[PDB]
Amino acid sequence: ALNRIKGDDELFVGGVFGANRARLIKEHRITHILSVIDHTVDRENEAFRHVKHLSIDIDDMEDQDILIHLPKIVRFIDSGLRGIAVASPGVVLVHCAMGKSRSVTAIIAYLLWKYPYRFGKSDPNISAKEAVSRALEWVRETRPIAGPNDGFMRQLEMWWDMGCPADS
Repeated sequence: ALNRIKGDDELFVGGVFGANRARLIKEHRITHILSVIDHTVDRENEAFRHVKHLSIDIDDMEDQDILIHLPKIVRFIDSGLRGIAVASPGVVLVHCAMGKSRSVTAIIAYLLWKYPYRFGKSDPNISAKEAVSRALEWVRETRPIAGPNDGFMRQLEMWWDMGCPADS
């Protein structure tokens, strides 16, 4: 499945077999796909012909640098949701292979950047580890297999402690 993240955003997460299923793209009216994995959409299929696509080539390994990508990732998700000429808010799918580690890390980076007070921005003994954990448990409410690898978890803590700097 492609699961919808809890909250007010039309934001979805899943793995590669779901992200390739035209039927699911159409069911959820997905307009934007962020592949946190090397990926090419099938533009010969009407369901994908006009989707806005970004692919980042990264593996699901603890030594992979995903922090470097998080500003671009967050800007892609936010601009696809807000639709920025009249704005046309979109529906964003973030996927990887399993919908477990790479894509979930990207979603958590966006959630920490957009909703810092939800994840503790000032209980003053809020640690980065606790903020990231709360965002992971938020994702797990609709994507229970979610679980970034240990290196991605560390980098999400770096992201939080850097103040989630998504500006270009």
